[PDB]
Amino acid sequence: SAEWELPRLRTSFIFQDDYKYLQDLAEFFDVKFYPYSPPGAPPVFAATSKKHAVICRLTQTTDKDANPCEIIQLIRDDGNEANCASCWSKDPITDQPLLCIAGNEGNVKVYNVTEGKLYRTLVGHGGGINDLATSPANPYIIASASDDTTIRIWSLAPEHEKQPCVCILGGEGHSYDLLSVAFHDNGRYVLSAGHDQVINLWALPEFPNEHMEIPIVIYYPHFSSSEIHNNLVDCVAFYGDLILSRACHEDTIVLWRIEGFSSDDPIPGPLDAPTPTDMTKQTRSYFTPTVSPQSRPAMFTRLAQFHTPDCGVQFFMRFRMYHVPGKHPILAFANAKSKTFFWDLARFGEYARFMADLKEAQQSYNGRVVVVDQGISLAQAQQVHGPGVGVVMKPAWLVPKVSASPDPDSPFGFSRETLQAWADMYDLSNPVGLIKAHRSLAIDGAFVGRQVGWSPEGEWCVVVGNGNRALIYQRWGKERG
Amino acid sequence: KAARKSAP
Repeated sequence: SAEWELPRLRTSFIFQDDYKYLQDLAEFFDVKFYPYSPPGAPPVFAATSKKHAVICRLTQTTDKDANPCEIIQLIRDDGNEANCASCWSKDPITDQPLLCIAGNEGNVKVYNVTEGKLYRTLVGHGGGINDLATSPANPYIIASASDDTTIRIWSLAPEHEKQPCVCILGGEGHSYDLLSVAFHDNGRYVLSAGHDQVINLWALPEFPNEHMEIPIVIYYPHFSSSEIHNNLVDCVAFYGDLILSRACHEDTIVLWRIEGFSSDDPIPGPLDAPTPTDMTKQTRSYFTPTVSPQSRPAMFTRLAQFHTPDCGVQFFMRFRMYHVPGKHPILAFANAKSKTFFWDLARFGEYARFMADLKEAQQSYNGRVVVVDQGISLAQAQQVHGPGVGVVMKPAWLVPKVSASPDPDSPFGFSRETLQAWADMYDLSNPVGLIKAHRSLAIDGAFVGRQVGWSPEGEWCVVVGNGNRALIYQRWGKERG
Repeated sequence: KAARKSAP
């Protein structure tokens, strides 16, 4: 059972200050779970501070007082740069884990973590690196986003060893420092965003399985917009074909879509891309649908806004989705004022089905509707109340405090305050509405969230941030009372 | 007014 269960705080740790001699200065900027372990293996994450990579294993415990977190490796970057970015790859010959770390010097350091060794360095960027992402379709392909305003795509495959830069995303798509890069599941589309307030989608060509003397240069994104947000953008992800992004000063994570974009369609080529012909258009797209009453059809649709209060003027704060077949998709993000927020996306759909049914029943039976919790069948509740009364099955998680109940003690419907509270959390009808978190957990101290990670099976969520602190939330625990 | 990357 327990598919509806959301996480709770289980463990926290403070890793020693490692930057005060080189604002309070120490931060965990990144955390990433190793994704290539066999099903069921204990989950492993790397947390990246300005100077160290802290590699931890999580094991579920029966003892509430026991420590599920063990630190199995600790690497110091003994150079003179601050790091802020990581991703995982694998050695193409040994299949051993590779941890990629980058920061303000502008090189990607690739570490053999099990042996505690530098495997190689990726050199080429002209400024600091702010983000790294590994391709889901190919674990040897890594994208880096930089202050040089470009994205470089690298291959760790042996055939590209002499010249590991396979692609540069350049031209004039971006004009300022990049903060975020993300791959589509198919490995052929890349999202990028930063200080210029532009979110770009790029289509990558197939990279040959041989030595490339030069990278393939892409001059134009296939979709471009500075219109979704009104501020710098510091975190971009795909959610299937949909897009999630956040900007500074807004207190939201925006779910939106590119009109006409489907990853089932063939991958467009470089010369299908639009070009900025009119400097007054702040959105352009190859994907645009041809049928609309507007002369220039809408190129994107804002779908929903997750409310993320009290981020203030803070930026460099990233959210993360747990998205695995057979489990509920969960969004997690920590703000700049000591809270962690969770949304279970599968609640939306059940709530929607429940209010459609409740609305139908109210119209058909003149408000004579009795709701009964799921977990008594529909058929047998209908016998009990008779054929004059509508019966609606309500999800068990949907807990009380479409028209409201006539009076407080009526047997039909719910109070206005019940309905409002539910709507705040679950109603998706307003693209510029604010969706309250399904769960909001307080953090002791003053904590700014930098990054969130989920274990492969979704039982752990690790949030990292300032003061080199890590917060480890759990669900489906084995703890005995 | 101005955006900030570091913790307050």
